[PDB]
Amino acid sequence: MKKLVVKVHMDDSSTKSLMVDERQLARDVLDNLFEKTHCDCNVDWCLYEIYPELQIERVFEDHENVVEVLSDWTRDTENKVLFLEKEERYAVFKNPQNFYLMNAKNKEYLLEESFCGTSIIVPELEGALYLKEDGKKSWKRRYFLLRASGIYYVPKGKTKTSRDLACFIQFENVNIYYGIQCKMKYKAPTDHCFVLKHPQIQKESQYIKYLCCDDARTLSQWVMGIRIAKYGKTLYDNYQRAVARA
Amino acid sequence: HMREYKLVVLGSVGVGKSALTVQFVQGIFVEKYDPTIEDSYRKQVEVDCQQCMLEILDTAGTTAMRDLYMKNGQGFALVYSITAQSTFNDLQDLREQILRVKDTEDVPMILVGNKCDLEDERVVGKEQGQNLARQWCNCAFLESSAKSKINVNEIFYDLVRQINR
Ligand SMILES: Nc1nc2c(ncn2[C@@H]2O[C@H](COP(=O)(O)OP(=O)(O)OP(=O)(O)O)[C@@H](O)[C@H]2O)c(=O)[nH]1
Ligand SMILES: [Mg+2]
Repeated sequence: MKKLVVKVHMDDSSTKSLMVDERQLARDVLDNLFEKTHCDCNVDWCLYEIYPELQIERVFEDHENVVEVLSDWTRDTENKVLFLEKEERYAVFKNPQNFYLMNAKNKEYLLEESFCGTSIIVPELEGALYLKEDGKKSWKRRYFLLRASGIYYVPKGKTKTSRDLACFIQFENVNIYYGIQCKMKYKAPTDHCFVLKHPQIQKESQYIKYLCCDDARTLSQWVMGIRIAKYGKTLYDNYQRAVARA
Repeated sequence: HMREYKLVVLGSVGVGKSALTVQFVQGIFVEKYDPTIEDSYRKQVEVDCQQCMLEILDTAGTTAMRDLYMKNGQGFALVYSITAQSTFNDLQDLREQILRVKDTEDVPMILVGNKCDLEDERVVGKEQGQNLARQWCNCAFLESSAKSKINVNEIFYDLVRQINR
């Protein structure tokens, strides 16, 4: 059985090195950290990965296999695992009315409709984002639509469909990260940026997609929406498992 | 800026290195045993009327990795359990490693006989610790309990005081 020592960093720069075998999910590592740190065990605590070279970062989802995620890291990696509170991670489950555009009863009805039926319902999110051109400090404003399988757009000359929407990216092929300092580095119009990247990519690549949002709210909407689309019912189950530990 | 102090807690498995550290840092007694690989803590404390930033390395009980924290460490707490003779006997070699790595005999150090609340299970009499301290040219020595909190703060404060001198 593959074993891995994982150094977990806390916000105060304290650290705990844990032995993580190949069967452990983020959920299991979190349970261990709750015991070791004596924290309050609230649902916002998470594992968080940082890539200092690419300057991107993301929450681990609780069902992810930790050894598998870290297996993509290079031998001399600068990457780190942090244990932090990230209140955006389950934002839709606390306030579904903020994403599916309220009292407890109606929030519950909304989540049942969205996650507990035969198929998940993804928020009906669409809007303009700035897309970085490959290898250039240049951005193009484009209209994008969130769907269960990926991000779509209307091909130049054609509009609302149906089976004529072109796919920009499929979610099975990427993780979603926050982009840090994209304004300074790449002349992003704002620092409200998200990044879509295959898990394996550890350095600059044309295949990393950089999306800039006009404001913080738009960024929050897209990150939450994409996570719902990508992880679906699993994300809901992760939330229920987390509430049970709080 | 407040001064930063790099402290290292050393000793054989199960002596209470982690329990002492967590009691000091968080005021919680850790009852469950989980062997440490490496934990580090940062805590601000007042020692002799000055604010101090303590970086505490809580080490594994059981190489090159050991050499590094000895090279980097400024003060060392060598912990044994009063209930286990072997853990006391193990400390001589650790001391020798530290002094060799530091290339000096004058290294801030404290000898700690932990689990002093377990008086009915005592195997290492206090005179053994006192004799060892004497061998080590009057090394600081305390008996402590992570469970009762006895002499917990004193361990770390004394190291700070030695580093200051
Ligand atoms: N009664 C009593 N038990 C203690 C004391 N200090 C530690 N223990 C217990 O002894 C066991 C081992 O303590 P740890 O602090 O985990 O031991 P350690 O030196 O960190 O061990 P390693 O990390 O494996 O080197 C735990 O079950 C503790 O609760 C103490 O002062 N009194
Ligand atoms: Mg320990």
